[PDB]
Amino acid sequence: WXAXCPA
Amino acid sequence: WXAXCPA
Amino acid sequence: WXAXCPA
Amino acid sequence: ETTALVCDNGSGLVKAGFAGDDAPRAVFPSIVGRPRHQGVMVGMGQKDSYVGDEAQSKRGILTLKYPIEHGIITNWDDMEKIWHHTFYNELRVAPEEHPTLLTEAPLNPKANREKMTQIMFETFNVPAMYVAIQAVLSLYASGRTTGIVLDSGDGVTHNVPIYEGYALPHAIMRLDLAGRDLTDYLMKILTERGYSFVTTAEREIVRDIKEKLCYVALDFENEMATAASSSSLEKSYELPDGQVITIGNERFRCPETLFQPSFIGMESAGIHETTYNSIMKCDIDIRKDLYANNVMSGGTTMYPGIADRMQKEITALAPSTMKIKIIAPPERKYSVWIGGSILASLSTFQQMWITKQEYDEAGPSIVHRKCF
Amino acid sequence: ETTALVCDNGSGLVKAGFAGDDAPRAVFPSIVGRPRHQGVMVGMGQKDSYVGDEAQSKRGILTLKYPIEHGIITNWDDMEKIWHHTFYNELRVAPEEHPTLLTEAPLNPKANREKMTQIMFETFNVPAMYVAIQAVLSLYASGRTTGIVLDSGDGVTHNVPIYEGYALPHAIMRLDLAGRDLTDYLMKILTERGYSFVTTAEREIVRDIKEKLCYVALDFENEMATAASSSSLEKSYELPDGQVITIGNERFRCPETLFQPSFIGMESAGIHETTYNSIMKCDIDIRKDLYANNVMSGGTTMYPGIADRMQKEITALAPSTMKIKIIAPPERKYSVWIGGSILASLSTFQQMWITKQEYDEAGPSIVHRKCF
Amino acid sequence: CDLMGVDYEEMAHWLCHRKLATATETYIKPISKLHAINARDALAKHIYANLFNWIVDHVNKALHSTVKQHSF
Ligand SMILES: Nc1ncnc2c1ncn2[C@@H]1O[C@H](COP(=O)(O)OP(=O)(O)O)[C@@H](O)[C@H]1O
Ligand SMILES: Nc1ncnc2c1ncn2[C@@H]1O[C@H](COP(=O)(O)OP(=O)(O)O)[C@@H](O)[C@H]1O
Ligand SMILES: [Mg+2]
Ligand SMILES: [Mg+2]
Repeated sequence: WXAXCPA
Repeated sequence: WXAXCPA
Repeated sequence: WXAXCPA
Repeated sequence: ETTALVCDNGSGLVKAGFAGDDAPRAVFPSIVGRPRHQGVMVGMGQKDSYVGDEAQSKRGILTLKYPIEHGIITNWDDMEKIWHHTFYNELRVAPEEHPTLLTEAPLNPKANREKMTQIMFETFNVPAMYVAIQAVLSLYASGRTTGIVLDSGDGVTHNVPIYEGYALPHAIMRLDLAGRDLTDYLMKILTERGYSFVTTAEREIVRDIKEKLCYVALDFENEMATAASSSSLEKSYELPDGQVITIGNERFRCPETLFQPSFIGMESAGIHETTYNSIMKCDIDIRKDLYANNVMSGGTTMYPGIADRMQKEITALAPSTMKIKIIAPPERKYSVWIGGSILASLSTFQQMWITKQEYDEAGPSIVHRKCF
Repeated sequence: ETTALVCDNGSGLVKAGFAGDDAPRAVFPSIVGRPRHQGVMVGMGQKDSYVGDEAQSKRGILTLKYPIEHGIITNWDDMEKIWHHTFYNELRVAPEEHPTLLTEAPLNPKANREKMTQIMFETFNVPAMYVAIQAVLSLYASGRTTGIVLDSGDGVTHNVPIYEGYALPHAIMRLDLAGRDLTDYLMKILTERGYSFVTTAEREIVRDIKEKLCYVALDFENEMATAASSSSLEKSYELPDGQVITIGNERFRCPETLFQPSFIGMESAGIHETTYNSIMKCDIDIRKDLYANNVMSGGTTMYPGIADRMQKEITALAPSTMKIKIIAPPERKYSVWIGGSILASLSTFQQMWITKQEYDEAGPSIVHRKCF
Repeated sequence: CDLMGVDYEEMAHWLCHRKLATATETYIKPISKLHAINARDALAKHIYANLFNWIVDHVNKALHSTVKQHSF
């Protein structure tokens, strides 16, 4: 992703 | 180890 | 060689 | 007519083929391999990077990257190689001829669709495009108009309630448990028995142990006692090199983390309580039809006994006058593609495509306008 | 085209010829003899020192030095005489005309290549040069791209795993058991039967007893019992002067030290356990292809029964579902030269040469830059 | 072999093996079925190309004249 998780 | 490596 | 063995 | 392509990027597998076919022409892992060792021979015909069944075949030499994780594309230069391989080598068709249909998990980043669109029109020059929510397609596949859909592949799981073709966006649940996190858990737990797996090329071994050996317990704590007391449950598997491993009470512990994400340290509830809470967010006139039409979809739902375990543990939550049915067709690993194959063949759909003439005027943001 | 020279310095033998030939023009021992007695006659045409087949012919008058031991060149003024003899007398070709290709055991001292390069450009004025790992060439010779190679000459033994032309440097094993240490053992053991050999000119006799009479037992302790109980195994050899010697259970004891280096007081494991451990250092996806393509190479692997003994004693270590094959072609004593002969003929290779224009800019250290 | 007047055992041996020789030593080495088929078909192509060049040399012998050719 961009914040919460790593993707 | 028992598989993935020698130990 | 240079150390361990003679060559 | 030029038939449209259906290309279910998913994660971990690419499924592609022509609309109106009943199964995809191309099913290969969405994986890009680059060689890590020094090449020593000369004239070998060295090749920069390998896609799919090649990277699986040569995997011992390679580092394997998945460009999509949790349904988000994280490396576009890999992904575009995967599409290039899909159109030109695997389907052997020029995508400039006829439209293309693509599938995405709900509620993921807005920019992912814009990039997919920009790549499809700019580089691949597709005449028209659309993107469709996977869980909607699973209903087209299972032949229904009213459903709640537990769609769970590699990367991502989500619930979408649909009543008579009206989706209920406020009730859409998304969860990031998936086959890849069952695999990484199976790696961290097999170590208990001394076996060890540290590289991607053997992450791909654990991924196939999970597929053959694992199964879901109808009730967890009694089978945990059983297989702690009698060894009769344990089964053995030959690794590629010829070593035999043996797996016992473990082989039901990894798929059961779908029902207890605490095992991998997530807060959230399992697939059963997220399914029930998604039904509870729906208004009360439709709950009986949602309880009847629970549809399993995607590969992570393939474990033996996941149907009966779901029906049990939702019946433990539902009001006892209701009736609970879990619809788990054997094709279900492909149902998102089958649904997109029928969707793309409908004559009514032909208006829906985003044509290049529209994109050239509005830019890639047109997706948010004309898609869901 | 100008064909390149291929000159496999090895140790103990020099093998040289033109690229694209199927066997070397020149095979002579890499040995320099100097006369030790007082020369008494006058006008004889005495000559300071002899190279190769001369020093073999006149050996009773000479002291014989090998300039290479354990694949390391230990006397450069001998070695340069050997190269001078190779180019000018034996091949009868001026090396200034066309490129030269040279072979080296892996993992040996870094300065050996720098000196070889410096001598080839400065004195012999070769237009271009390359140095190539012997065990890589044995695959070119045996017609394979995936292999593990037990290459064992005089001086040095090594295993190199290669998968589809990617070498696995972390798994390269080198061992200093060799034909010369089997020879010095055969000298120290023949003393049991009273025969004695103390000088180089008769070390060269023991070196040929070893070649004709010796063989490897399929199982050691039963043949040791047999030939201690029945004399039927013993065979006899005529020394140069006409004395007959007789050798019994001994003639299998010296080559069997390849499998038990304890006999000469080394710690390390034999060639079989180093082969298996080299496979074990390789990652588990490739081991089945390594187990199938075991390639014997170099002269010390010529003993009768070493193939069947290897296949036995590796099958004793490998997982029993695997299949173990030892590839021992009859040419194998020359396979490093044959491989270098084909390598140097590849049109793709012509870029690879270290040209003098590069060397004059980068200095002799360019080898580490542009070679393997 | 009955047609060409050759020993069956020589053709049967040499079709399936090939001979290496260094000046000191020579080895008879077996070859794969693939290499055996490539060898057989190369021998057939060589017999044909030579037969062609021979028929063309007899044509030339029938067409030549003894006078010294000044130009052509
Ligand atoms: N028969 C099976 N049983 C259990 N798990 C499976 C099975 N087949 C695939 N999987 C796992 O599920 C994931 C693949 O699901 P899939 O539906 O192909 O993903 P997507 O459709 O999102 O590309 C992988 O993690 C794989 O290991
Ligand atoms: N036919 C044979 N049988 C057994 N030992 C041999 C045979 N030929 C050579 N040797 C021994 O092996 C060594 C020569 O091996 P070789 O492969 O010629 O060395 P290199 O290739 O490094 O020059 C010598 O010690 C020689 O005594
Ligand atoms: Mg899926
Ligand atoms: Mg050698």
